[PDB]
Amino acid sequence: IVKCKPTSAGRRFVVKVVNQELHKGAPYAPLLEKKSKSGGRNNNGRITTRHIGGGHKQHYRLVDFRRNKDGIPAIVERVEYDPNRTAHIALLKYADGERRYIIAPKGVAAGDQLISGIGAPIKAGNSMPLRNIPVGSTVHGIELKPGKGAQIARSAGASAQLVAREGAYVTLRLRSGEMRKVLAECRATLGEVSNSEHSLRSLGKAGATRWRGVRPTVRGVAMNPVDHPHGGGEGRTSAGRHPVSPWGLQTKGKKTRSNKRTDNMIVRRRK
Amino acid sequence: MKRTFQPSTLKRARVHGFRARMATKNGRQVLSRRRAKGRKRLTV
RNA sequence: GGCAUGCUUGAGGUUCUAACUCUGGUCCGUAAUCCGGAUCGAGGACAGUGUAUGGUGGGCAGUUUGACUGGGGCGGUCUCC
RNA sequence: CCUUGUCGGGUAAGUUCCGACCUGCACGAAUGGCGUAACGAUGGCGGCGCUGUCUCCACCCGAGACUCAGUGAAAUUGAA
RNA sequence: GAAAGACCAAGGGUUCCUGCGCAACGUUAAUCGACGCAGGGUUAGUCGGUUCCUAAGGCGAGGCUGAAAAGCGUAGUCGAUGGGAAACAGGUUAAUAUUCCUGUACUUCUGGUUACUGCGAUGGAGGGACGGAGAAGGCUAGGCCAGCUUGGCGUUGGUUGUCCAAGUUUAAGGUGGUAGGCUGAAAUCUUAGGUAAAUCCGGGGUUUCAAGGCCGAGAGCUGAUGACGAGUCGUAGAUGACGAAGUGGUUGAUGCCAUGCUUCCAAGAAAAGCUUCUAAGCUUCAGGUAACCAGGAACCGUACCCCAAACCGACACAGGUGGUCGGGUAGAGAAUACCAAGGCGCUUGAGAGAACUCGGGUGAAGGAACUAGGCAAAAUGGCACCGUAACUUCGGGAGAAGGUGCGCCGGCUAGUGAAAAGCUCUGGCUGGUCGAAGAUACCAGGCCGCUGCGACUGUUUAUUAAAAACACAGCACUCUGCAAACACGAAAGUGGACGUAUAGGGUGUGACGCCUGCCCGGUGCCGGAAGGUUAAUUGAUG
Repeated sequence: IVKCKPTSAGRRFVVKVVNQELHKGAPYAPLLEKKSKSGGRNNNGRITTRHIGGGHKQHYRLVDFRRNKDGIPAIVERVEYDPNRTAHIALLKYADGERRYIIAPKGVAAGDQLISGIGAPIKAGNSMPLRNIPVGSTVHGIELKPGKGAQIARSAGASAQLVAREGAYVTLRLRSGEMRKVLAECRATLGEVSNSEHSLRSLGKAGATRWRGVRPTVRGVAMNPVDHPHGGGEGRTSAGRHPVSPWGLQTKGKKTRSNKRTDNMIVRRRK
Repeated sequence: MKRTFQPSTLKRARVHGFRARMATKNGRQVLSRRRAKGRKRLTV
């Protein structure tokens, strides 16, 4: 993590994250495919999600989440950059070829973990079911329906903690603060996700956000009464309604969960 | 300067052509209405 | 008074699977995993959906906001002795 | 608001400008409060160079205006 | 003369060329015409299309959803601005040529023949197949110089000359495998993978050897003994024949090697032809392998305009319109000044030389006194060296300010290549000299001191407002545990996102530095249930 010298008006506050562990140039080619840019537009053609557009060409990488190979020792080749994600991914190699990308744990550059219904059991990077692990451990990549794949604790530097165990349900405390009960045969992976040098970065200039795929936002007090309920005014007005979405939704604190189907699996709400 | 009509034959046929009007349901009513007035052309 | 147990019935609590549910897994139609059908896995009389009813609702719509007046706005005045 | 408030600076002379007083009709802290190098086809003042901007205009060169041949409009109009 | 010249794409639709005309048109007259009447005129295996394959996107059998219309979408088949075989030189025309003609080439397909032989998929592998910036180079087109042929002898003063003018051309393809780049190679057994299989790829074991091998401009040789050639000779006006020199030295690109190379984050298209593997089939005729003569390559577009009087603007309208080519002398330069090729004189002219209007030139003595305001004009402007302030986020401010030098003619010293020779050029500091004036013309910074507001580059009211407005990096608050909050949809479903709280929506403030005080009564949200009132639904009793 380096600082930049103020040579220009853009370079004054750029904070980079450089890494020399990353493999310089190539992706492995059969694990790579085409991805198109949406613009934030559904099949009616209209903008649903605002402030998206532009950017750069990207290839989607088929990152493996199931880890269904069992009893095979896998050996890491190298750690690569992945553009549609905040973590680093690793290239694996099993005992008989069959290379494959996974989310990289804290271990890097040819360790050899073992992916099984239980084996070699404890490292960073061993996948094994959630009943055969000690309490108080830190895991990541947690399935919720068995066979479906990792859904929770998957972004950069993220993890969860085991707390309790009884019956079919193995309770864990999420990164947010919510404590879920999770069914016990869903697999998970010991350790933490690789790139934690990511909350320490600053873009510096206005055109740095724009070549990543985020389009300018405009405030609601600088519009007309026809466009946004904060509306127009004379001079700078305090927008004399209570603060509200452009569709009429209260925004400074209003509980909006209404699922009413998964409420049994939650122990404690996030506070 | 730039006037509001820049011509092309590929854009004209795919929007206002016959196989474009005949494809939808409104356009087949545009064909019968413009035919029964008695015009010489039907496909501008 | 209650005694017992019954007969029915409300309200609450727990559990079970067979209804419904699965934007789960693998077979089949199929050279497709959209859609079905078969089987296991999860939830389970909840969710969800009809119909009757409470609440919130400028998100949206149809509309109303008088006259006299030494210009009309402000003020004063509109009936009876 | 009263107001060209009062005091100092700059000009021969300054309702604007700069520095202060504070007696804030009616400043004030994320409708942010006070500072701030570099950047403005940004607002306001002052200075050197420079000049037909100006005292006050004089003269020269082209294209029209004027005369001759060809073609030949427009708005307007109760009647003179 | 970086177009007012040539050429492709659109678009137009006979405006192209020749006879005959001049009423209408053309801002005037017309014998002239992009104008009337009558004929003429576009030649393809290779150039563009069609045929093969796909991107965004469209339509979509079956299928779900919907009062009806219809909506969405799987198999599938359409859609280039991209990806897939092959040709250039010279002659000819009133008007067409990479199309006809001569000359030398290249690619693909079919029918026989012959010598044989494991053939086979739409399915596996391999390949095709790619980002920005930067710098080393290596060539080449081109341009000059010097030779060499044909012709000339003058501007009056000089000029058989160490002079003057012109010309010194040549392709694709062959052979060749260099500058340079990438790359370990070979044998041999074996194998939880390549949704079946595989002798193919992937992984593993041993062994031998230094590496193969794959790409690749361009030079030379050949194509070419030929064509072309100033001219010459035979209404010789038009033509027929002949035709000399055809070479060396330098300087070269923004053009090819380069789809390379190094580096940086924002991590950089698909699919087919092409090569190989096998399944079913296999009858191993068929099918494949080379070799060989034999023949074929269908159909559409080819004229003319194309920074324009032929297209978009009602016009023969100072406007608008994507891409290639682009010589000479000075100059860093595709800027600017004069010119070559090539093209044009802008479809009303002639006078005379009033006021006043427009576009310009010089000015006595003053030098903002003008005015809402130095608006406008004037001035400044190059390269080299010297020199440079407060202030600061330590980069900057800053080419701050401000100053000197510069022309011609002489003395020194009028890269290329044998692992060595001329020409570009491998210096700078000394003299003379002519002018009011040496960046002598076009070309091209006005500078400094205080202060308001916004950190900056940026964006905005097409056609009276470019800002102090909107954006912004940064900061905080809050909602969202995945079939997510949220949005568009009667619904099916799609975005969010093939993402998972270091994430995703919403609201305010707006880099940086020092900081952000008290009030929970009002209104809103969140938390709590004890008690009060309170909806249909039941229906005692009178």
